[PDB]
Amino acid sequence: FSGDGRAIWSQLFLYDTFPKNFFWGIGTGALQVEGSWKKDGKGPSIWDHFIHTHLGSSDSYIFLEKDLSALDFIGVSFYQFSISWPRLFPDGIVTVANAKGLQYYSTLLDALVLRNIEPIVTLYHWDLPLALQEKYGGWKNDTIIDIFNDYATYCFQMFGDRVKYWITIHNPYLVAWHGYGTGMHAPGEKGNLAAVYTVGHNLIKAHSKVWHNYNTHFRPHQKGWLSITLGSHWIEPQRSENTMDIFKCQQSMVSVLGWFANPIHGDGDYPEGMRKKLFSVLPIFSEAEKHEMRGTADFFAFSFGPNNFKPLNTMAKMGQNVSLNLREALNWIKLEYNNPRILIAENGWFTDSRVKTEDTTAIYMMKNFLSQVLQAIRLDEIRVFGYTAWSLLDGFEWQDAYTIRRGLFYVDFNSKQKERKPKSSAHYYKQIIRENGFSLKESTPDVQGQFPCDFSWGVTESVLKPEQCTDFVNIKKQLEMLARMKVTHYRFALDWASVLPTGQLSAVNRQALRYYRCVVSEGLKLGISAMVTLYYPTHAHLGLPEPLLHADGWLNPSTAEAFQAYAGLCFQELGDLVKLWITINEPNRLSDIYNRSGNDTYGAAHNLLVAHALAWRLYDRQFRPSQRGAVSLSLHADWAEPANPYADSHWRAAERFLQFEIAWFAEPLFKTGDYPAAMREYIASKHRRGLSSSALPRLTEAERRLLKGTVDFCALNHFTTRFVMHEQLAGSRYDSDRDIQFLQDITRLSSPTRLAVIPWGVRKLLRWVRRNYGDMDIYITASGIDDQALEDDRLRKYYLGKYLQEVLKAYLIDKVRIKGYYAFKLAEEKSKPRFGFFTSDFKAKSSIQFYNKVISSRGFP
Amino acid sequence: VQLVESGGGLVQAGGSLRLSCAASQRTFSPYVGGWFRQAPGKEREFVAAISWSGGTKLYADSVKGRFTISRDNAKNTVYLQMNTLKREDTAVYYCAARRINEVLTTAPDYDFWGQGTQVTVS
Ligand SMILES: *[C@@H]1O[C@H](CO)[C@@H](O[C@@H]2O[C@H](CO)[C@@H](O)[C@H](O)[C@H]2NC(C)=O)[C@H](O)[C@H]1NC(C)=O
Ligand SMILES: *[C@@H]1O[C@H](CO)[C@@H](O)[C@H](O)[C@H]1NC(C)=O
Ligand SMILES: OC[C@H]1O[C@@H](O)[C@H](O)[C@@H](O)[C@@H]1O
Ligand SMILES: OC[C@H]1O[C@@H](O)[C@H](O)[C@@H](O)[C@@H]1O
Repeated sequence: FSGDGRAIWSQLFLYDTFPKNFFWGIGTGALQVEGSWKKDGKGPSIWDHFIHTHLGSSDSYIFLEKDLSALDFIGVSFYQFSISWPRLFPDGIVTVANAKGLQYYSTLLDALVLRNIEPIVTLYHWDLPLALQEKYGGWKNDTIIDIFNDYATYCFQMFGDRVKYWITIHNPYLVAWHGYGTGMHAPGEKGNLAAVYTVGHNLIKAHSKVWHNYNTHFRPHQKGWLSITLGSHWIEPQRSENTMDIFKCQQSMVSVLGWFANPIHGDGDYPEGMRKKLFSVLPIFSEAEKHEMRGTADFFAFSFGPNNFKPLNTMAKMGQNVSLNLREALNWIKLEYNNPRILIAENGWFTDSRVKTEDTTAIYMMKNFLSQVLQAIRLDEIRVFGYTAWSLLDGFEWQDAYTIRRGLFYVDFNSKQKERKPKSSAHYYKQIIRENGFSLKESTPDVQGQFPCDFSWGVTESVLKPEQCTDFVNIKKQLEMLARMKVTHYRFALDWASVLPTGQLSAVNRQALRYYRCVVSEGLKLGISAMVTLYYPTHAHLGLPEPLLHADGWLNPSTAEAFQAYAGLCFQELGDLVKLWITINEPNRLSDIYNRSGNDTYGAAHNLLVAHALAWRLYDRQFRPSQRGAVSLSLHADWAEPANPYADSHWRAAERFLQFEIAWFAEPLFKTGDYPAAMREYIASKHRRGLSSSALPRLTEAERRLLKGTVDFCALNHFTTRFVMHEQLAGSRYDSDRDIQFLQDITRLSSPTRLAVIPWGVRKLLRWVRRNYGDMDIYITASGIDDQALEDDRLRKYYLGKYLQEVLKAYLIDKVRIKGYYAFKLAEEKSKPRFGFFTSDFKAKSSIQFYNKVISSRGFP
Repeated sequence: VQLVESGGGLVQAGGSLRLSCAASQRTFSPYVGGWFRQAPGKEREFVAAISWSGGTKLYADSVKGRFTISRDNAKNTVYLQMNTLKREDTAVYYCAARRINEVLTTAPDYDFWGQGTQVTVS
């Protein structure tokens, strides 16, 4: 009831699919798309006169077959369109009907029925016959009520055999408000306060008269439904939870939607606040009229698009903040008007007219709207039963004319043929309808089976600061945590500066080496083997010993020689116990430290590459024969998909992302000893065309021999899948040279820090790795997700189960040589994102038992 | 539907009459109410018609300004108020009904007809 909506201003969402029998559609309005404004006896409308005095169409009237083909491509269950009143009755009164206009709409309705497309027909989408404006004053004159009912009666008689869904008026708020308040819409009066509310009143009474007409004379034998399309914006308090601001949001909504919806869907009178403030000009419903206004709509038809947000004077905002939150608007409707059945009769946004077919932003607007609708259905139990995408094709957009585009199909208005070319949004919406929701195409069923008996089950930690072995208190708590898990392997990182404070071996800190040796030997007593990372750089902790840092760090090739000496010391002091080594963690995501220029990023990375290869060759010559372990490095290896999967430039950007992320280091070390060709060619071209000053330095034949073949296995840190689009960026930094922007996909599960849970990404990655680098042994050395929960971490449990299914699918089905999985990470720190299996107070989270269960079963047998 | 006229009769020139047509329908639906008139041996002549909700009314030019057509859907009745009657108005008056809500002026457009009632202006 009135006021209940004010409450709206005060887990895991695993739904992709809309209810069975959800009704998918698309809409146009006659003025926007028909053209032929004076062909075949059509009379002029107030918009024809308004365009000709205040301000090449889609030509649907002559290209009806091209529109029907577009509908077939999309695959809608319904098509919403309006009848042009002056095309049927040139003078509005029901004297002789224009025969060619009747034939046009009749042919359209027949063609829809033959294609199994339900028509939804709007009697009035703003094109009042000019003759009625000039003779009577249009909606200002209440003789319009019988004149409009006469027109509707004819339409029920000629078309209602074939039409089961009727809309009387599209968005009456804008007819009154822009037609007579702002002057932005036909007939273009501005400031006429009395007319604004007199017009609103005759629109409401006309609607009600037509409803009773349909209800008594046509519904018994035609068995359809009739409503009216009410539009509104959404709004949020200008101060976050201020009660006076919330009170004003309610008033903003009441003033736009309540004005027409309280009489029709509510108690049958205008809202109380409006009656008081406007008791002046607001006409009065008699008590008999109130009982005849309410309940005159068989469902709630709701419009939510750019006409209720732009221009800025469209609504009284009461000082508050406009918002595109469709989910909240639907909840307000549910509260205010007592849980009605809802058709989304118009929803969409717009682009500039220069956007032709690649409308990425329309896809992401639709993703957001559709995700909000799905939430409203599933979480809020709002009875949305159908959805009208707007609009079918580009047309005339009112005062904006042809400077914006709203179609799912592109139309070149300067060509004679006006061919309807499907935009990206058309392909996307077509797939929405096919899957009745968001695509499952990349998801496969759970597989049954098991990992090898010698699969490495791991957990990861980052840098352990050094503190009998039981002396060190840090070690006790690590053992208590590992003893609660069934891992066979533990990954942790040393602190180079703790081991070698000066960088020189003559000044080794032997206490630090004793601490790390205790971690390993105590772990072995639990039956857990160590994988030891020598160097784990982060944005907060570069990890270099101070004298190397002040000698220019990784821009000084001497830093690589000092790393070789550090590595040898660790092999000597730990390598009888440690058989798995990572030289460097994610050197390819340490381009955030030497971010000055691209040349800096590429130069530092070159020295990191040399560091790794020097340590690897030292190990291979001097320590492998007596120790028989294995050495590699961990590559940051998120997956990438095109943001817009219907834009060829985004498929190229996805492959380019993998080139700059993974092949950058994997090509030299694994395969050729040199940088990937795609990356060097791309940077060169951007340099050749004057846009970047970056060069990827050429590698001597000697340096290529040093680097090639220096890994014993492939180690990958995989967390998520990024969605990427091509964009020519400015500057000569690393992120500029790769020409990539990122989008978040609202339709997928994600974490408090926006990490997307895309389980099939890891399978695609493992294929890409084997396709480009051969049948190497692969370890996933880090995999995980932050989760806000402190004990019942359901997102981590979901992540673990779904990603491990895809790993096992990579193993059983794709035959990838996957040898280990290390979960990230053992414990979280107090004010960092919560990746830990254990809380910062070493409390166990519920995902431990799930991971133990998978380890015990060796998968999902 | 059956249509039944009444109100005809004999009136002095310059006088006035009110004809009415009551419709009875076994499936009550909307209709256009029409009035035609016929002198003996002459063709049937359009007089006035009215749309279902009364927004459209048409009149023959010989009758504009003198005759007024109206309707009361609750009573299923269409009314013809005839003022300033002339001798040339003497005729049999026929009410007529057309289902499609489109106000037309020729006899073949009307599906249903009353028996007719005599109007005599002496
Ligand atoms: C509500 O609206 C105003 C915009 O008019 C927001 O205030 C602005 O906040 C941005 C930062 O987000 C600043 O750059 C602007 O200078 C602010 N403008 C003014 C006039 O203060 C406000 O944050 C919005 N959102 C709320 C209140 O949640
Ligand atoms: C409505 O239309 C008729 C025009 O014939 C007029 O008599 C009446 O005053 C009009 N009312 C308005 C314009 O409010
Ligand atoms: O602590 C003993 C170690 O000291 C270092 O300074 C030397 O370089 C090593 O050769 C030696 O094993
Ligand atoms: O590190 C494992 C072994 O390597 C040998 O080459 C050392 O000289 C041994 O003393 C040591 O046990």
